Amino acid sequence: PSSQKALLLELKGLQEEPVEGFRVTLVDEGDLYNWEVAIFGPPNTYYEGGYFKARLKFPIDYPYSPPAFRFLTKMWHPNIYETGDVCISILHPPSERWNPTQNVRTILLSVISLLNEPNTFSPANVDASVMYRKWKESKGKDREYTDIIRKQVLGTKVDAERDGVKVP
Amino acid sequence: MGMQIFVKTLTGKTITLEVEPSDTIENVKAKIQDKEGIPPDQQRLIFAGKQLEDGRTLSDYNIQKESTLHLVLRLR
Ligand SMILES: COCC(=O)N[C@@H](Cc1ccc(-c2cc(Cl)cc(Cl)c2)cc1)[C@H](O)[C@@H](O)C(=O)O
Repeated sequence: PSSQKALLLELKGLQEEPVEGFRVTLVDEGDLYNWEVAIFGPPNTYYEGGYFKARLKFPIDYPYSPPAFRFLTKMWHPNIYETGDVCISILHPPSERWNPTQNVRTILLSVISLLNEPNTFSPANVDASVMYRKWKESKGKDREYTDIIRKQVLGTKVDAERDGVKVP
Repeated sequence: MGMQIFVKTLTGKTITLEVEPSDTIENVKAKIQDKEGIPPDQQRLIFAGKQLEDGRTLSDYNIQKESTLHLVLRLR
């Protein structure tokens, strides 16, 4: 099938050229439709020092149909569900909606964007959306949003130690 | 001074730019509009996991000679 060749190619290209702060691996080698994403929060952000885990699941017809992106790590964010599912336009049926030209490198870059600048117009979590808008509008005077972010990050150190990963 | 930086589009295209460390992000998007016609308000530039803010400068991010930025678009 074209799927399996397509996926194998994006894999080698992602491993030969990573997206900074993301690491790509198969859950099980010899299944290309399910991936593990290791994600490292950047320095001088509230995600600093943090280690995060997500999974990608690819349909039989990829890249005709968009894959699913879900966090294993628990994340507080206007565009992330309770389940860990990311709501991002490019994963639903301009370059922000899904079509056969799109690829994984693009999805990742799009998520980084979404981590940096949440979509507060059509959020999946509006409690987090309200809280973010409050944090923003207050020019940092409100610490409620940021305190939550710090804690989850601090928690991830247990995941790193448990996985044997050294956090740069 | 003299320095070039590279900007990668979602299509794989590498755009080469002539810049100064004193240049803001706002006017590097100006640089980009000039070549690609993409309006600066929908442009987003990513470096080391960070989306750079308009009104900061390349120097404040310590972006040195020949660093490659990644472009992404946002309407809203
Ligand atoms: C509410 O703010 C949360 C936060 O930390 N936001 C940052 C952007 C930001 C930058 C990078 C990511 C980021 C990037 C990657 Cl590649 C991975 C992860 Cl987990 C997060 C997240 C947010 C802001 O610069 C924030 O520091 C600030 O100084 O206002």
